[PDB]
Amino acid sequence: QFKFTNPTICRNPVCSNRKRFMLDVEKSLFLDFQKIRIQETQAELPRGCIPRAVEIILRSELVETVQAGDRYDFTGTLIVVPDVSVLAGVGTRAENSSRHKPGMRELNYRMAFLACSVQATTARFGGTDLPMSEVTAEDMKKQMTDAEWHKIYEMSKDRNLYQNLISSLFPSIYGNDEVKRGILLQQFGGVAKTTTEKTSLRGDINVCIVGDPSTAKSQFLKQVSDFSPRAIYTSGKASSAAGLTAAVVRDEESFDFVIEAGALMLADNGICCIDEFDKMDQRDQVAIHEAMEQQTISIARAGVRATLNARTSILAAANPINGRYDRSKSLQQNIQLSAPIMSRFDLFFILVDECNEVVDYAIARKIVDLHSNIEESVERAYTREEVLRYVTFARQFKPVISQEAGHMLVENYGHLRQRDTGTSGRSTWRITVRQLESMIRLSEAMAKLECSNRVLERHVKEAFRLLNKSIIRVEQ
Amino acid sequence: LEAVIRISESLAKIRLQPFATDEHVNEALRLFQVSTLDAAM
Amino acid sequence: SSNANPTNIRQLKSDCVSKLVKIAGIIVAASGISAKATRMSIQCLSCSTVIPNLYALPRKCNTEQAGRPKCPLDPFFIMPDKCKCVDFQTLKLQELPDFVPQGEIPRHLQLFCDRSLCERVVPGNRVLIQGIYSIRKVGKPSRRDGREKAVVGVRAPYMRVVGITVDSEGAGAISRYSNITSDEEEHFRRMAASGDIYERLSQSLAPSIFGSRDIKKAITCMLFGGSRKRLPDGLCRRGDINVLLLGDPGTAKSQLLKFVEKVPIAVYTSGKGSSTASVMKDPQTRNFVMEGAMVLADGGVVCIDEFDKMREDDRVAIHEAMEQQTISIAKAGITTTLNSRCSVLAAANSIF
Amino acid sequence: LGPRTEIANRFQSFLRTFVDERGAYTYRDRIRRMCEQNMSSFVVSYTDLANKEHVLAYFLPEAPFQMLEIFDKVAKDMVLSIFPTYERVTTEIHVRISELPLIEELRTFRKLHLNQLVRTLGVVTATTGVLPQLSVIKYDCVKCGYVLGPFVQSQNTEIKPGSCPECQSTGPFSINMEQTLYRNYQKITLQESPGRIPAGRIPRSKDVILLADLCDQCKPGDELEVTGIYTNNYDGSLNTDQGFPVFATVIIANHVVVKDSKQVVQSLTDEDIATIQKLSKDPRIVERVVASMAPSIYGHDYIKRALALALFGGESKNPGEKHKVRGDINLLICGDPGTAKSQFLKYTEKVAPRAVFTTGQGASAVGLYVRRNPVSREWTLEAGALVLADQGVCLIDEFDKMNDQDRTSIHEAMEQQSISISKAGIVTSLQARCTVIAAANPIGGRYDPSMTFSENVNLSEPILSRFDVLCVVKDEFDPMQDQQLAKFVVHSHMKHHEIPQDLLRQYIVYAKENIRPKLTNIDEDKIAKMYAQLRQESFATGSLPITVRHIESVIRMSEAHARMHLRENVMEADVSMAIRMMLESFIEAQKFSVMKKMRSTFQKY
DNA sequence: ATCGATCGTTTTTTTTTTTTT
DNA sequence: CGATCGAT
Ligand SMILES: Nc1ncnc2c1ncn2[C@@H]1O[C@H](COP(=O)(O)OP(=O)(O)OP(=O)(O)O)[C@@H](O)[C@H]1O
Ligand SMILES: Nc1ncnc2c1ncn2[C@@H]1O[C@H](COP(=O)(O)OP(=O)(O)OP(=O)(O)O)[C@@H](O)[C@H]1O
Ligand SMILES: Nc1ncnc2c1ncn2[C@@H]1O[C@H](COP(=O)(O)OP(=O)(O)O)[C@@H](O)[C@H]1O
Repeated sequence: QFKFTNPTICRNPVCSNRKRFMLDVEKSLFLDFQKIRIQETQAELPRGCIPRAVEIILRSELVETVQAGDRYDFTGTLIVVPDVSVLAGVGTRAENSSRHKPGMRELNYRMAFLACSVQATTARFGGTDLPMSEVTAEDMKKQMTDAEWHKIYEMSKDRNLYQNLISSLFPSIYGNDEVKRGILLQQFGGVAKTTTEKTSLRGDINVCIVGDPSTAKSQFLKQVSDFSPRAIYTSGKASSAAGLTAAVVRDEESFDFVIEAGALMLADNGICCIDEFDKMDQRDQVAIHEAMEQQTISIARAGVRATLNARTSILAAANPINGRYDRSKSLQQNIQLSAPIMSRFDLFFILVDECNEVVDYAIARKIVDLHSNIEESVERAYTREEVLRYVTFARQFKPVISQEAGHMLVENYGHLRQRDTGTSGRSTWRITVRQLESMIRLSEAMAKLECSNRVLERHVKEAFRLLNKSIIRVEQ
Repeated sequence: LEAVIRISESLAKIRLQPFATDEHVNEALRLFQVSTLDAAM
Repeated sequence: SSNANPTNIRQLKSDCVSKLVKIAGIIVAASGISAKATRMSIQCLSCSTVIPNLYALPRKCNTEQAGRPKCPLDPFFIMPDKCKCVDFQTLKLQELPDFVPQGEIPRHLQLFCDRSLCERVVPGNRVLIQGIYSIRKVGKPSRRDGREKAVVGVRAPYMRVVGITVDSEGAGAISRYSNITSDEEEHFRRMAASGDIYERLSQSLAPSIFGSRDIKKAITCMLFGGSRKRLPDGLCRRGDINVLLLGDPGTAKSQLLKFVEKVPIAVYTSGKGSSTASVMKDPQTRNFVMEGAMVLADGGVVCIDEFDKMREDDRVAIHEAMEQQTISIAKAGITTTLNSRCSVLAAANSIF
Repeated sequence: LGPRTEIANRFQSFLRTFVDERGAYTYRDRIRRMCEQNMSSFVVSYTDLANKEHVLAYFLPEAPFQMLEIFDKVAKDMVLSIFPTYERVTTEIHVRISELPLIEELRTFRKLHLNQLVRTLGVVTATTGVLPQLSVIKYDCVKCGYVLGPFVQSQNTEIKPGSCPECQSTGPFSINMEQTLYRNYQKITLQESPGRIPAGRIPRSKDVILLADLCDQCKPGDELEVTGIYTNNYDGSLNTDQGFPVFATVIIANHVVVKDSKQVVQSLTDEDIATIQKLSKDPRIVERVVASMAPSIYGHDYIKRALALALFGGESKNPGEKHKVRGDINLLICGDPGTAKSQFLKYTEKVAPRAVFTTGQGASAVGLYVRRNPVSREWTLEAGALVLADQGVCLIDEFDKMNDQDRTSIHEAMEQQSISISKAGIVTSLQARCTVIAAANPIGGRYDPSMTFSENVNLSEPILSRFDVLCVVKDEFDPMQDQQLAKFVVHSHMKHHEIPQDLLRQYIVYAKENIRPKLTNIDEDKIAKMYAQLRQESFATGSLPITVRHIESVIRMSEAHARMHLRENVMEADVSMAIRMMLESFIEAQKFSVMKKMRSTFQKY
């Protein structure tokens, strides 16, 4: 029983009835629980009173699967709570005064609550062996990891599905068709080699957006939080540098100094992009200066052997000085920023604004199918379910390079730096092997599109084309 | 002066002669002269 | 006493207990002078209460000659007209600067005395010791201590002294007492009689250093101090002496100040931080005592560089002390204008 | 019993029967080697145990207590029987294990793990100091005045028999402070690492016990692997209860292992230990050390060799009472914001014995100045990390854009190798003998022409004092080299699935630990002419106050070379190699007029 | 076994200084 | 206010 009592009278003998034996921790009955607290329903938010809180307990299998930010469905096992002592309960007190013929404890009980069921809903994702809405009950590597091969083979076979998929997630959107094909490679896998104890080798790639105002560079990403798993977004000034760091404490709660987490920092294998990269203070900026590349970072002044690590890529939100791309100064003066991050970012894709009437009326012609409340969006090629399942499958493949363009990426890169042998006279620019690294995983991912291993020289050529795009796009 | 007096005092402390003469302290003169000619410019 | 060998605190262990020993450490601070005695009488029995250990007080009355109306349940009236009195001081001990502080910090130990080894040790000194390693409390079984303390049996350490002595690092312990002999003083005065002592002493700190001889004709004159020629009015004209130096690095300022520490009493930090002065609050009884650490130059001297490289929130109490030598205090309920005669040496670094 | 006697027999017919290492087993002789150094901490292999007899994996968890006891009993009955000479000093034994195919992270162990075989790791935090407990139960009678006697002790339980010399009487008693056995103690408080958390919330922790043999090895923030076993205080106050028992959990250590372990460490293979002296004395081994720095870069022999020497070079050479000269150097490469530099550093750590990781923008250089009270529960204490890692390394990256209030602060420990603090309830001091990582970033965009260096990055006058291994990743384009290295790169990207790192680790443990070189007069006057070559060729052009530290770093290179040879003395060779490298560098960091000492030293060269 | 006379029994506090970013 | 402990 909860109220515990070593004292027992006897079983067989007439013997001691307060003098006990010793204890058994060896072959007897034990179990586990924990204890946490809960605030008032955010679906039931009235006025006046506080968020009245309840006590809560969990049995064995329930354990370490509760977590901050989550709503639940309990049992209704409200309790008489075997409490031991309390004040202010000055009601009447009783106890059994036995039969007259020819121990005490003050009684004031309090409340708590107990529960033996959970459905931690709104916090449930499931990878690919979960059968979705659209499936194909077939045999595969695993249960449902690609058992829709019956279609995913088809979604991995067309030479048209590249452009179709480029157009299968921007139905409500229209702009250039280069980020519409490049940005997915940020979400798409990289390299994933199986190699040495040299040092951590990376899969992910830096990614950027710049553009003039009111171009819906935000709406590219406003959805992305709703889109991907692990990859929830807010701004950087949406918190302090208790975004990167935790909230720095100088008062005693447990051991008086606590900075052991952040907001960028808990995005493990998802991206938590940010907006407004130009006016943010140069603190998290120089933190990111190495936290993106050398994803193994430390602090001082409060460190429990500080060794933290970034894991994913990024999405940028620059805007020029004057708000316009007035070609009256160099890019280094157009943005007034540094070099190495303009090279750390191996992919730019700026979105420039113009004035031609057909464009804007064509946009309003998008709007023709934005409020036609039946048919307020455009046609598609590929449903989302199959899309994300193909995405969730296309990683588990071991991409490879043995290709003569793999042998003669030396050739394309020698030409890359041959044509870029200049970029030094008129407003000099800088070439660097991060570009090669990025092209490498870029070409590799471009073949990971193929649901195939084993890189092909087509991917190098398109990657070379795209790098040429980005670097000549950097041209003033 | 209130310190060069203590330089004389240190000298007499060393040789233990109580009463110190100004030749004993010409040495003091030439040593703080370093400070003088330092902040001479 | 003996000359056997000094040990190290890292080995003072359960085997080394209740057992005589020898070490060599260094001193930090130690208590005041409280009290202790050996025996006393009680009116209830009128016998000087004799003890082996340096408490049980049994039941029976001994004012039993009251008829049958006796006085049980421990009625003991301690009669300190009849008690005794010895001393008690609680000396202290830090470990060495070379004997496992390396990838760690140095621990230390607290001590004890009875009768004549109070007024014996001022802190910041190098000791040779014979003491003994013993406890104050006792017990293994499941009477487990406190609230969540003592899995089994942990009792506390300390040592008492049986025959402290001191050190002779050249003159390891020559700071306050005088065991020096007439030969020594003859030596002293006959070197003072020697009129070739000062220039010989210009070459005492630089046996591996070249140059800076006009520079050094008064680097030691700092040490001796002049005169605290005080007067019946206030004008206690300044006793001790102070020096400045600053210039290009690569010229051996650090080693020189290390040596001026080396050669009776002194300390060295430099910037970012010896000594507001320290008004703490006693974790026993919660009273507001004053540890108040130029006090540790109360006749010694000080050397520092890094006047330039520490901010000015902490320069002003020391801006001032070294014109009047009176450390003031007005903060909590105390107005104890402390004082101490320290000098200071000032190295620096000019930007440009 | 018949079978319950065979446990010890299995140990006995194990330790001299299961034999490997090409005969002459360890536990034939490893125990002898334990008795030799007076350790009494013999350690056992579970791998080898299973290679002999698998049976004692299931006969353990029903009571690993009694397994360990019934082992160490065998160690005594063997040792004092064959080494009765031993029977004075300690004459008591217990054994250890170091093979458990498991890591239980924290937040992983529950009621099933009760009182049985365990492994886990974590991080140390603040804990107790150094104390003992008791070990034996004996009191003193006072009715008859006798001794109660010594009595058999249970782990935390009373005995109280009536038997005693006092006519087996005297229920009451008193207790002495001697004639009884003692036992050291220390505690730990284990936290979990900041890498393997559940990614962003508060961490967990439980406490751990170490015992008399086991103390003064740990420290706050140290690396660790321990078997341990799961504890239970059997009652944290059962009664009419809470809504919950107030129980707790500890682990008691059997075998602790440090996972840094920066001492001379490894056992000896029976023959594969002269791995050194089958090869280590060749003349070509001047450069074979370069091939194992960082297998990453096509070019850059210079910094390769510089870090290669300075990883194990060093000499204290404490002269009489003056000071302690250096186990120190500050090599510096001020290169380009983005040439691969921060990767150069990591292999250093992955080989070298000590470290910590820190990047630029550390603290204000104070560190996480305490006053020592039992208020605030001890007001936690440290001062930096050169306090926390001396005679080793602890890492910096991307410094040059950090608070000037740190570039101030670190600017003594490099050379005086001494700390000294104040500004608390204490003014104590502590040792900082280290070296320094470099890893900074230039200013001016990327990197300047041969135009002067003081103009390339702007640090103040009284920091300029010290300086060392001056290298720089100056860049200009060669397409042939671009082809060569890029082949090397893609080849590096083509490994999917002379020296190994397997060995030279131990060479340098050995080299900077044991052998202790010297110097002798051979040509030490030539140094003066070359210093004059500085002062005469370089006055106000380049010669940026390079005083009498780098010169002595000359000696550091020479001593470094001979320890790379295990030579302990030398001829013109090592010193002239120092002159070669310095002659290259100080031509490196000039103007288009770049050949000053070049023209000056074709006669030297 | 029963009653009665024996034994032994104790808990209360809030706030100020220097330190670090 | 509780348990020990003695005899009736
Ligand atoms: N003239 C000299 N003769 C002999 N040794 C010297 C000389 N100058 C310097 N050294 C040695 O060089 C080292 C100088 O380090 P030190 O800590 O003195 O630097 P510093 O001169 O104090 O510079 P800073 O004041 O900038 O710290 C010392 O170890 C010293 O022994
Ligand atoms: N020889 C080489 N082998 C492998 N990688 C190379 C080589 N040369 C350059 N690199 C690549 O160049 C990149 C340099 O970025 P790194 O992570 O080294 O930051 P960094 O160069 O230290 O920049 P900063 O110190 O300015 O932040 C690395 O990814 C590295 O792999
Ligand atoms: N091609 C497009 N598709 C959908 N919406 C668009 C498109 N072009 C512009 N818009 C609209 O223009 C607005 C752009 O504003 P936004 O760019 O988010 O402001 P800011 O410039 O501050 O980021 C968005 O609300 C978006 O709805």
